[PDB]
Amino acid sequence: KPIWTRNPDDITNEEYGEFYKSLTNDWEDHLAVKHFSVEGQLEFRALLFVPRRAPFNNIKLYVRRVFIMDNCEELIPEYLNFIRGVVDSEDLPQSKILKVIRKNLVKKCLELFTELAEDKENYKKFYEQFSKNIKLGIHEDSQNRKKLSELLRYYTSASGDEMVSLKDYCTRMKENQKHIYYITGETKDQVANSAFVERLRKHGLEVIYMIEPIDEYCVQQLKEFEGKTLVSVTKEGLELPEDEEEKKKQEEKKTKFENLCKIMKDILEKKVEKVVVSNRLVTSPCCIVTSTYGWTANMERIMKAKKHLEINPDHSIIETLRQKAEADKNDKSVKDLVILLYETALLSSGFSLEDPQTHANRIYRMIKLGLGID
Amino acid sequence: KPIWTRNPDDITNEEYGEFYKSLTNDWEDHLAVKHFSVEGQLEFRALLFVPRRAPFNNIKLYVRRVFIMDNCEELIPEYLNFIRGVVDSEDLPQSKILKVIRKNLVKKCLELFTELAEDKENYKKFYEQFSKNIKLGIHEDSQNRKKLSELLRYYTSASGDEMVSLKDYCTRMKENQKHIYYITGETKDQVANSAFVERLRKHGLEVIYMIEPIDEYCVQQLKEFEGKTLVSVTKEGLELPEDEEEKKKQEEKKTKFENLCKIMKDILEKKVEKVVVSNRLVTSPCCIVTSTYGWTANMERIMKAKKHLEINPDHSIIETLRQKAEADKNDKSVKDLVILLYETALLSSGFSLEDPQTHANRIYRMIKLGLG
Amino acid sequence: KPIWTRNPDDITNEEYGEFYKSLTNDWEDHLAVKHFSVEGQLEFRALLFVPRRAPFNIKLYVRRVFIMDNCEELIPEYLNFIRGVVDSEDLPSKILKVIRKNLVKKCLELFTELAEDKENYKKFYEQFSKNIKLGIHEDSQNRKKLSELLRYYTSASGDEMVSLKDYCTRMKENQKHIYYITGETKDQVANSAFVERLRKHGLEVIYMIEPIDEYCVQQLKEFEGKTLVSVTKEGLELPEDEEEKKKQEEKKTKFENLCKIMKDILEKKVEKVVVSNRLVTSPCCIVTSTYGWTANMERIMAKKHLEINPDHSIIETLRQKAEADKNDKSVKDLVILLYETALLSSGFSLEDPQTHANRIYRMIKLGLG
Amino acid sequence: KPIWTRNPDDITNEEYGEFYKSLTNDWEDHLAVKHFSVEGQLEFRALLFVPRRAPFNIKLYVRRVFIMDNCEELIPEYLNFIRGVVDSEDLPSKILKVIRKNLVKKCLELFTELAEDKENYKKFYEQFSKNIKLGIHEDSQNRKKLSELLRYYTSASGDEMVSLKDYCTRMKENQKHIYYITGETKDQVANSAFVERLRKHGLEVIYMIEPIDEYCVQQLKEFEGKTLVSVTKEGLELPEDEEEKKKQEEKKTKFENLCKIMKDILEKKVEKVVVSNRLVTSPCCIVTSTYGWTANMERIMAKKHLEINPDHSIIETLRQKAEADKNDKSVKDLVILLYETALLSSGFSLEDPQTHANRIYRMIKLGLG
Amino acid sequence: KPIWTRNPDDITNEEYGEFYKSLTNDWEDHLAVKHFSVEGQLEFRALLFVPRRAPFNNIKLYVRRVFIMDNCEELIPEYLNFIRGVVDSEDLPQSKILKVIRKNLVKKCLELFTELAEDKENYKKFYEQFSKNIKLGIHEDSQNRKKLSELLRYYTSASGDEMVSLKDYCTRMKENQKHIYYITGETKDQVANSAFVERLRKHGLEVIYMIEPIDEYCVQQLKEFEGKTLVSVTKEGLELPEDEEEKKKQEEKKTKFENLCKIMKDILEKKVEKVVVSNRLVTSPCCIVTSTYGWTANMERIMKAKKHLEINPDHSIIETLRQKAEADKNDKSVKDLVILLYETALLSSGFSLEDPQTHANRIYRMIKLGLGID
Repeated sequence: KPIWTRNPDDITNEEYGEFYKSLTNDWEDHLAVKHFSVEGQLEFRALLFVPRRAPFNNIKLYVRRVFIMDNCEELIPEYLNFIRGVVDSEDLPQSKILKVIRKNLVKKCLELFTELAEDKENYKKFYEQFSKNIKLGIHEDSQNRKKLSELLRYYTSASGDEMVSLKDYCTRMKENQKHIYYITGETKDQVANSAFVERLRKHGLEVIYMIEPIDEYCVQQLKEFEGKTLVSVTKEGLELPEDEEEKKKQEEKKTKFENLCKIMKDILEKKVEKVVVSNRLVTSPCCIVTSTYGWTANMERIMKAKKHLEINPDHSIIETLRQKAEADKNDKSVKDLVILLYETALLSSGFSLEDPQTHANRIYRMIKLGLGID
Repeated sequence: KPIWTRNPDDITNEEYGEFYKSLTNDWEDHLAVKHFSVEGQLEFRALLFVPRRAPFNNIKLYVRRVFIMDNCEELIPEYLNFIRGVVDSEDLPQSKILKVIRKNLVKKCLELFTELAEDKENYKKFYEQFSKNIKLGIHEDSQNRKKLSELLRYYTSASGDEMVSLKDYCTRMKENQKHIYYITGETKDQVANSAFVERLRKHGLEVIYMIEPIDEYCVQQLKEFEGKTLVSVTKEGLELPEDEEEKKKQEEKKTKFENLCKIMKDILEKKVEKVVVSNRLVTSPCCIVTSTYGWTANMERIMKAKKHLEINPDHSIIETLRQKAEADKNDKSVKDLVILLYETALLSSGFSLEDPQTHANRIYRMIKLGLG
Repeated sequence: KPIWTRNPDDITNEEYGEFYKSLTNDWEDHLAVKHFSVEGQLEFRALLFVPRRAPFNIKLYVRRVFIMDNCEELIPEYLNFIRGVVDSEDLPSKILKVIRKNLVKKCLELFTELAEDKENYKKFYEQFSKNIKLGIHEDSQNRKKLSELLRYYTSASGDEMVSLKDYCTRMKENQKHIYYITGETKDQVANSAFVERLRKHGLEVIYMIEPIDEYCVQQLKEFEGKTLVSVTKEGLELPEDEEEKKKQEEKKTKFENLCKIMKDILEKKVEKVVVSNRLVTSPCCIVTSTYGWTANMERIMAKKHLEINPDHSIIETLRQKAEADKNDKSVKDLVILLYETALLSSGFSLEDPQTHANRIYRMIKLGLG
Repeated sequence: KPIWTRNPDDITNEEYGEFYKSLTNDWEDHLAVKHFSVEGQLEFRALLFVPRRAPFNIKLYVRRVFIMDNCEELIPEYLNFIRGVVDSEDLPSKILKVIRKNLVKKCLELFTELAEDKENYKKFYEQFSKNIKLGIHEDSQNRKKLSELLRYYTSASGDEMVSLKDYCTRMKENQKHIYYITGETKDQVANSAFVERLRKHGLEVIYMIEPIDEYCVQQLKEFEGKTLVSVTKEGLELPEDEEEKKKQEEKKTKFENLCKIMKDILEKKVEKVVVSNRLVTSPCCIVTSTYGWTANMERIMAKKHLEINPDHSIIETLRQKAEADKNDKSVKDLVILLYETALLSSGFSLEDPQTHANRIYRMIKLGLG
Repeated sequence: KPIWTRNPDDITNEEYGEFYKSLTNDWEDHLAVKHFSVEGQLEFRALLFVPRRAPFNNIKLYVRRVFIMDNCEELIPEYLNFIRGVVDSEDLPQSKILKVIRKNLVKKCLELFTELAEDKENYKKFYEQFSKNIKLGIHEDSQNRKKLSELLRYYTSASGDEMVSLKDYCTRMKENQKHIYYITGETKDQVANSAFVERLRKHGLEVIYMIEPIDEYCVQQLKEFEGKTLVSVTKEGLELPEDEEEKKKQEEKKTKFENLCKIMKDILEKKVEKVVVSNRLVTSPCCIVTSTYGWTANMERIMKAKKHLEINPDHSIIETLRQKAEADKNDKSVKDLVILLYETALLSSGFSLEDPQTHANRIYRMIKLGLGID
């Protein structure tokens, strides 16, 4: 009799929808249904629904077609709490059999979501509602992390205005390419045009643009996809596919600017840990990166710390400032220029001036020069 | 028999303290105590305590020595909800009886606070903990707003590392000074060294440093004190005491840069409503102020805006800029300059930029100029 | 797609009702519906229903997503019979009050349209007048709009209940005050001694005969200028001639001797006695000060003034009969008899109803031997 | 080591109190303490305290481990002023009742010892008599032990309140019933018409002058055999001579004519009138049936019988004065006057207190002209 | 000022005890105190107490010496909920920093418990109150399972009436001994005298006697100690240190009784999965064991299934019944004897007869023979 005891092949979409509206006092029908039964260990039937709109535990529990409760937070994990429906156990009596029901429900929900994905138009419709939940699942459900990660969709430097899957990112990977590059910030345009992605983008190396704050917490646990390790492009020591000749070309620029690097680190005092030669810049003269362990600019923005300033070996500014500096180490104008570079990189790398008026003053002095005063 | 029924001369702080710790399960004793009896139309008895530490309403109510309840909506308003103690009514056979109690408690609490504000040592302990509540009450409680305002203490451009009262501010007001000037920002240093206070500081017109967030909510309601209106130093049209001579000197500068203001506004088009000759700057070449009607940069940052660019007529950058722009109002370089100045002033005024990359690129183009 | 976001002029009463019943689990449909929207400030839509029967809340939506029902501060407590939904566009403490003020605005709007159609205002008012009155008591900003919904029986009005607007159309040129009385029965108050001279003068009196009425008029102080006055309390202003103003003077001194001598021999029982201008056929009545509790106030659980009738035979006799030779158990027997009888007639309880009953037994014992 | 497992004879009142105060957050110590143990069936210990002031529960331990305080069924609701601890040895629905019955046994034991010491029973009884009475009402198994704790004012007892045991020592040989009255004041009930003949006969009457009393006596039906009877209700048994039994017959027929003719002209107001054996000096009173609500029952919010006094002058006159020629506005005026006066004297309210007050105004108007 | 902010070296035991009684309205003082502070990541001080008696979350939370709450079930795991005390954070503002506080509290509680253990008289006093909690911890706190397992104490066939640690069990292990043997049942005597332990005990191989029901749930997750894997002696395929000669002696008894094993399995029909030759019996003629995965006799007793009947190669009864049976396979008296053996093993191995009267009848027939009737 009750709808969850009928054979799925029999029940129609109108029928389900009606049951759903009736179960949830929702004004519209479900977005997706998953309706199944498990055998042997425990016997149970389940009818699960995905709402059209994300809510701002509530599976109804039955035994032998008799209502028990629905406070049962043990049936599904926090992150799938948007799921709604009934579980009809063919008899439960410790109390942990509930774990076995939970695992099945997650199995099937993940199965449902995969199927939604294979419908490539209108996975949009689920994903724009529930990707926060996916991502939250990746953080805290280590057992299903891999499956959950196949459901993610992102903007990438290759994707234009489409969100693409990690699987697709992988099939486009280059040859010596060993790593999945990502960036986290507030906007697609803000990251696309960032100093950190200039060189990857010039060489056709694809960057995932993670542009929602949950992403910060998500990448914390998403270490890898298809055995390729995910690397942040705003952290120290960006590693990128090396040629037998670039690795030599690098160490050659490294010891070239080793000197200027040492004088720069000297005056920048305790504002920066290291001053290294960059491997991620083309047009931008320098940038600020943060240590492998630590807080990013995006994270300090959410907080409402170990910096490295990377210089660009091939930028005229840096290049000439290597002349000036090795000519006169303690020179008062190199000093204020070094800070001004630093201060500029700070801003354009997502950070926030310790004192913005001293920075203002620094600009003022410079433009006073510009206009030919002093 | 119970302590609150005893006569306040016969009770010692050691005894009051012991009661308080019993009452509230604290590990330390109270900071202050008010034990009073209202006699007359409705007689009742109250023993009130201020804690030494602000907690993360909570008054026990008794009728004729018999406990009734403690979760009592509107025995005191929310802003005084830190007070703890008991009220023992001598007669009771939701109502309007509670209004009488509520007014009495609120009088005596404000009484206690004024008293505490002698003994300067101890007011520091109280205010350090409960400044927020005093302010929260100025916003909500109009019947008491003036008493609440005399309890306020602030860091000012005159005061050093001590915080002073509004009364004291007033004792130092100049001649022809009609306004109390305040700035609101994140830190004392930030505000004390903001472009907005340069000239007030030079003339020795005191400025109040408002550096807590509640202050933004608070001055929304503290309109004036002791007949003198409070004015923000970051909003348009800063009025100053100005001698007959100086006014004539300010008017010359207005028309001398009447032209530069015009061309600057044209270039800055959509980003600025008005550019004006400043009266508030000395060392800085310009700053950004917000329309009187609109809302600030301190406020924009607390969410977790009509602008004026004021320009310093006595500044080398500005006096040089006049010359260059009047020589060619279309010089792409004058333009690049103006936008630089605008961006830098925007940063200096607590605003965040539209696109910190383009601003950075500007800087770079420049620092590549003065180098080859 | 949901009903509250559909255009109100498309939606029919069977649909509203289907929705109402479905929202509330009522078996009968709603009694009134108000479906409006708001713009500018804060855009939102509301669908509010008035149930047919008094009880003893509101579903809040943001962008068509359910948030909560409980929401303690959406309508004020006196309008909590109202069921419905509010759907907000832009809502991400201080702004709920913006919603609360609009919802109340449109409820009162609804109630005013409801009042226009008499052949059915009855159905509303019988059920929720208590709420209106509780409204006047607790809500100051709308006290005025709320009192125009009040309906009362009056001296002028027989079996119907009329409005204060209505009362006012019937006021007389000189009349500055709206006169009311509080009691337990329509009959009881209409035949009371207080109304007599007012009625004789053609000045309408409102019969307030719910207990709630006693609590409501604490705060309802005026209407269209005019101030309200109980007829059971000391000091009653009454439009007076230059002629009658001269004549009310006569009595307050002719009977002043009696007024000094009557309270003299009634102390502990009643405190001060004056000439009464509210009396025609009755010889005395107790009025109840201004601070002091009234006979109907005290009932739902002190300060009595005896007012005697100048032009009454009983009073005129008992004047000169007392004035010369101020004693004998008989002059005392009647003065006590006037107090007690006046005290029951004004709706009070004698401490001992034997001291009164035995007195009737003395009066009846020598009515025949 | 904890106090409730220590031997009661070691532990001092300062310790009990220190414990009590610490248990309850009272500022003053306990008023009574009962510390007992139980064996056999189910071993357990209890420490129970009686607070000095009435409120407006019990910590349960098993093997010295805390379980819960709330425990809804440890003492019955009427004994919920009692604070304390119960510590059980063997407790691993049906057995809590075994504890509940023992705790009540020892509470009543405590209250009985409390009553032995008069120079302090006052302190208990003033505070918790309401609870005792609520006990009689709800707890049948202990109704008897509970009524021996009841203390009342009586006709016989002046300014003191006595027990029913005490009442019984003063009963007369022939007396089968315990007579009580319910009213609002001691004075009010002692001077009431109902008590007159009982008092004259030397039969003690209990003055029950709390409202709660009205509710309590619903279920308190007897004591030491003797049954209780209200003096404000129809049919009052009274020890009678062979002589007086013959004489009460005279009146019930002499006045039967009047009894037929009096109810004839009082219908809607009162239903049936008989000769009264509760009256001496008063001429009439209303009694209130057996089903029907009484004047004091109706007060905390119908079926009245007029009982007239045979040996009264007013009644004897009004007999033959009516019998021959049964009319004139005067015979009616007095019969109505007897009803109303009898109705206020019995503690009722007239529908309109003007119909009565005007009648006094007719009687007084020709008491002098 | 407050006791948890004072230096432990300063506060006395009387002082702590008093604070404790006052914090818990407990009539007696604490059994143990642990009082510490953590630095850097978050700063906080904590004062934790162990009660004398097991209760039938309640750490009080403070920030900058200001009370916050105590419902905070995130501060310690279910199984340590008997712990009572205060946590004073030097400022907490997501909300998951709580995890970092939790880990510290568990670290320290486990540290406390270890110290209690090193006091070898009067660890009794903690352990008899809280071993259920230890064991519950082993089930569900996989990260600390190893440390938690060092706290366990058991009766063993070697220990007499002392409870001993797994570490001690290990230092007594034999030479080819690779495994920690245990048995679960209701009583020390019931397990000591069980058929399953006869041979281990004859050879000096030590058996842990697990005699509380939580043990059943505990061994479910306690796979190993010091790299030695725990094996149940009531399960199929007891493996025991093999000599170059016993392994041969076994396979020799195996094929000897291979025949009788097949006829026995034949009549015992679907009551038993296998009938094998035993390797755990000396005096007892046979016994019932249950499959590696499955339910034990003890577990079916808690439920208010795959059996193997092992025969004893050296028991006269079995030995002669191998003669009788290979002489007459389908003989009616061998049949009823085979069941009677089975039925007896069922009872003495913790199980419960499907039909006890048919068993009774079986005995009756036998004793009717005994008395010489039939």
